[PDB]
Amino acid sequence: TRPHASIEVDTSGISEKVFCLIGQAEGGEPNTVYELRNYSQAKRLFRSGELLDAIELAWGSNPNYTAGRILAMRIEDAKPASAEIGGLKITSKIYGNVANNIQVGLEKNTLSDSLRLRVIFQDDRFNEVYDNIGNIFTIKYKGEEANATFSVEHDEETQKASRLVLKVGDQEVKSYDLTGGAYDYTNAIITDINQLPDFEAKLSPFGDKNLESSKLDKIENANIKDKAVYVKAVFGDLEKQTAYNGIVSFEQLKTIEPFELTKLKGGTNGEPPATWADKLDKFAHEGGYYIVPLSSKQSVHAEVASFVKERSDAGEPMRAIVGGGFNESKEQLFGRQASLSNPRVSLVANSGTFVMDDGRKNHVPAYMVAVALGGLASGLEIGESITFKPLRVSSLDQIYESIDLDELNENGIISIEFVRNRTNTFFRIVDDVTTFNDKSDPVKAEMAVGEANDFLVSELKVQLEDQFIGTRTINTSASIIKDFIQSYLGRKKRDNEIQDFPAEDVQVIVEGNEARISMTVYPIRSFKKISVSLVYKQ
Amino acid sequence: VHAEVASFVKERSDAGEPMRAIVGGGFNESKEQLFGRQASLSNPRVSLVANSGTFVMDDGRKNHVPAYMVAVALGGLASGLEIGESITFKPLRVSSLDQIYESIDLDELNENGIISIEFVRNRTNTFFRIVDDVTTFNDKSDPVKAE
Amino acid sequence: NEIQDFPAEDVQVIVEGNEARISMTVYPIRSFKKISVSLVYKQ
Amino acid sequence: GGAYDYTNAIITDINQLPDFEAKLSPFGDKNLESSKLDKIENANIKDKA
Amino acid sequence: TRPHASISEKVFCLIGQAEGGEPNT
Amino acid sequence: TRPHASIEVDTSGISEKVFCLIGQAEGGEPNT
Amino acid sequence: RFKKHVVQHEETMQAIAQRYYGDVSYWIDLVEHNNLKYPYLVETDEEKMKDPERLASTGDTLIIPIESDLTDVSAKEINSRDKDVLVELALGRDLNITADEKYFNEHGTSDNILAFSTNGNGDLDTVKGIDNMKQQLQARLLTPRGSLMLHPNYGSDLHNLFGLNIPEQATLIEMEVLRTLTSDNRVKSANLIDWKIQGNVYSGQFSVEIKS
Repeated sequence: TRPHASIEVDTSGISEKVFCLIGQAEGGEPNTVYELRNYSQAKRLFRSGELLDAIELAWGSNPNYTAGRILAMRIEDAKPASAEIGGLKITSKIYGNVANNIQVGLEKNTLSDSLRLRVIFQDDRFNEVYDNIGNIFTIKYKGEEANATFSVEHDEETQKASRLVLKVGDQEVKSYDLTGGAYDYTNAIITDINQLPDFEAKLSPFGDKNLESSKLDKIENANIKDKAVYVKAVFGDLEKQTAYNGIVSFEQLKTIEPFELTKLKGGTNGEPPATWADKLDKFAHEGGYYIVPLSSKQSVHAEVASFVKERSDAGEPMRAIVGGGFNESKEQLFGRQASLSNPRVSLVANSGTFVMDDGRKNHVPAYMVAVALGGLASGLEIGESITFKPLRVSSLDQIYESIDLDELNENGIISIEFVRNRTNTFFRIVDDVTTFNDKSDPVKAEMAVGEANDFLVSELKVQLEDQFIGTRTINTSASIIKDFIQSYLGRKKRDNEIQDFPAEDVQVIVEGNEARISMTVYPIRSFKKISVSLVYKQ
Repeated sequence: VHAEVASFVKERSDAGEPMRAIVGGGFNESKEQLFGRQASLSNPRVSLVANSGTFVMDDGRKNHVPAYMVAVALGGLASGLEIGESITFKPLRVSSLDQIYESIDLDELNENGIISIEFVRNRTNTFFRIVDDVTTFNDKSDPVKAE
Repeated sequence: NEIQDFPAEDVQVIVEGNEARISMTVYPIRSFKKISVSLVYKQ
Repeated sequence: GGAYDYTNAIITDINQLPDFEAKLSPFGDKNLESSKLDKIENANIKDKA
Repeated sequence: TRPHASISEKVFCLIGQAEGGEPNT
Repeated sequence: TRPHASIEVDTSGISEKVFCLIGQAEGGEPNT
Repeated sequence: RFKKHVVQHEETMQAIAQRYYGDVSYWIDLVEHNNLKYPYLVETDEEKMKDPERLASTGDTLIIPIESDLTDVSAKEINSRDKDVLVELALGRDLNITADEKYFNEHGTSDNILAFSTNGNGDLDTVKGIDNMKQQLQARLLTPRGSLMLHPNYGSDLHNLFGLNIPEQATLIEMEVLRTLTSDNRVKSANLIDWKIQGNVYSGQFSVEIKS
């Protein structure tokens, strides 16, 4: 429409990597991934429960750092609530039990010979009415023959509108095809009746209808001299009335009929699924890096762990952080670690409490502290560690203290340590050790070193690919490979992505069908032991 | 009709005129359904494409694409490239694709002469590239027909 | 300053003997007609 | 001997008598030479695989 | 084996004990 | 190793031309 | 004016006072500002059940004065009333005239736009705190500078600015927006995050530092 200015006081939010969450929550259409870029969008795609409280925690676990964009999936096969009432299939755009609260009714107005529609739903405070359903336009004939009429005939094969005809007595004054032609939008009828001498036709003032002409209903020989009768077209008007808004949709089985204000049925979240792998398959190509399942079940932890290894074999590195239960014992934890001792997995012990922004002092299980942790770890720049970073947790339901924070960490399980003051939340996380058994190798053992390796490796792969694997010519022997690789390493040292490298310790071997490469790099990783000595001259 | 195209390309080859056909198969085909096509479409100069995905068309619409049309993406690529250049590892510009097949699957599809697609992760960006310039031909020691 | 820009690479030209033909793209200058501000809060 | 020396040919051609079915293992590549199979008889089939 | 990335003229002789490698070669 | 700090009040403080002594003392393995 | 705080695990009451005032000894004044009994903070949340209003626990919110209002008995009295609603004293309460943000955003700079409305029943809709601040920026900026019938130099020059779509003009719109928004003391400052010139649509987004 016309020129104007707008100011929206946007409530959105009340950055490089991507974070993946699969869990249980009671809204959103099932078995399709979503990208969440805004908390206020998550409150509207979803509604309630762990998947949303997880996201509300992930984007707030530190006062300065925060997680990137989040990929979500719901772990339920929620049906949509629906009913067959009248001649209409009513189906709700909401999927789950919540949709059962919806109410729909219809009543016919005597003063306009049309329907009045009402839809109600409680939790969104939605309760609005649509009226004058049909009434799409009126005709009055003005010639002085005794009594004239019009007619509108269907396509009997399809129940679509076929002709509109004007009859003065027995004579067809005029007619128009409606199975497509000139008149596919109703606008051309609104000229081509008026332009004749003996007839005039005019629209209702309540909005621009201008429907597709094939949607009229079958009528024959309706008087329009004594009255300015409506053309009806009651079903197809519902789309113009309500399609773009609200919670409900309508579909036809048959004649539309009034009915009392009635509830829907069949909104069902269903049984929880016995396995998560079939839905976990969908994250395979959405571009994630860090993934957390929102459940303590051991089968889910084994499936996700095997899934991450399968992705890592296929050119996509990934890492899983997992928690377990409500305040687990050492025996349980080392039982979970021993069954799951592969790399690219990390296990978290504690179960905390968080001040959720509703004012809701939420006591929160271990697999949700894993979200708070994974969120922070995902948001930081590549090559930093969670090592000695603080977390904004309120209090802990915990056993483990300083001597246990040898035992657990030494066996490759992460835990949060209580420091009595000044460090922002009194709580910092001791290490970034993984679930792998052998700690001697730092790439396997310590998360941050792996997280720097995985993206550095991908870049070496991608840059070697188009320079050489493209096979542009064999006439480029191994001496040139040393030139390209030393140039490549020289950039990484300059860009701080590696600490340093020796240039004259590179060996290349080639046989025309295959080239072999050897190189050394000196890595960059967080300090962890500081031994500062004192001496004096007395 | 694929067999007819294969017969046509063979007939033009006997006429002395070089031609090559690139062909796709259904939606959500399994390895074995594609092996059935591969065996029934045996001769060289015919190139079988695997997966069915989506492309962002002129409209800005999320158009669903069968393998019959995904074949066009490689055809438009091989005709654009310089003569003698390999189609291998060039980008493919695909929005979403039924592409669960893994690295070991790529070796099985490639060895059997079926063109496949791969997901690859850069530093932060991602892209999809085509993993080998192989044909539907059998012999591994005859690159004039196998590539 | 009568056109906002032109992607010079878009210009495509063909000649057919005693006639020729061109296609091009230009980004026109206009007045503003909708001003939209989004206003966001902190701390 | 001949075209059926590799079990892949039989994995294809059982699905050229489409009242029957054959389907591949998910657990990695196999490509077994069919002469290495072992002698078996009369396993009871319709529902079963 | 589809294409991929995976990540002095005076010769000197020796003969002795070792816990590995096939002998007589 | 656990990620931690450590501190010492050291005691091991109390030119090029190397200097040699030989004599008696109630300690050390002999001849070396 | 004041600052919020959130109580942490086994948080020492004296640590709060030290952490925000340097000396320990002002904790006597802080606990009087927050109407606490002797158990100033407690680990167990079941203990709060007995005297909820006069007993705080982990994750509860406390009010921290600034140093100048520390010993003022009147501030202590008022700060004992507005507990976790004190924002309302700075930003204020006013009548709602944004009856539908779906309406005026599609008509923009004109006469005959906004109107009083009613939330609930009988009580006229009063819009408060941050939601007052939303209105008092929005209703200000939509008004042209000369407009209002007392205290002129209200409003903004925004309606003048529909010139040619070229980059300089876009920065001129940024400048008038910045100028208009920093004109009220309730906001410390403003700055532009991003802008987007479509063929005839200006889009841009701005930060503002509301106080508290």
